[PDB]
Amino acid sequence: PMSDKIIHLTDDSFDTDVLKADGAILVDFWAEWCGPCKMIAPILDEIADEYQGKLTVAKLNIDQNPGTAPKYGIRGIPTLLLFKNGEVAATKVGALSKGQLKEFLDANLAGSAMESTVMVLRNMVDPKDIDDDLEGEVTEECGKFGAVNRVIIYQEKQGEEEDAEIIVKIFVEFSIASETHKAIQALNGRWFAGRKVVAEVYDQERFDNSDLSA
Ligand SMILES: [Mg+2]
Ligand SMILES: [Mg+2]
Repeated sequence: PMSDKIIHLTDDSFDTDVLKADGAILVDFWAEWCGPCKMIAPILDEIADEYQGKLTVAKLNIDQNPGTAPKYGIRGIPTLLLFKNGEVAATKVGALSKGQLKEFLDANLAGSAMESTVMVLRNMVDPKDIDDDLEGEVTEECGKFGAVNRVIIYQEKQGEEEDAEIIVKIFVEFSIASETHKAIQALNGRWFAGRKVVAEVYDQERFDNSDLSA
């Protein structure tokens, strides 16, 4: 309609309006006396209209609602935080052009540029349980979903301390992304020997370059 599309936040409403909201929320920490906050105000109005159905813009006045911004380490204003499903997806400090704002939003609302052929299985086994048959077992089990190119049993130390925990990531590379997708949908969230497995895509370019750190 001819009405205000911005959500006007308070400290009391921040949790339900921002953290529990559906879809992406762009939060602007601002104040009435703030020059650059006024300068981006009409940009945010246009964004709220042009990104309707894809993004909600919200504003928290930090004079009238002083409790929330320090919990996010806000310093200068305006500061923009992009939230999705209760996570902070991106931050941007200070004023910016509409073109810069649209690139900041497009690059962070985008998602992935490609469905990967590589699946990673997390929380599946401990290092003590690894043996020489594990790679072959994963290969035969994941053959139910498609052609398996390669399986990597990767052990990763979780920190610099001597006693740091070691976790296992099992990488399964399929021949084409449609196979990877079937395996992920069928296995993600399933329980295996008392453990809830996470099965998800793993960045293909990283994997192709022997970067198994993600
Ligand atoms: Mg700040
Ligand atoms: Mg700052």
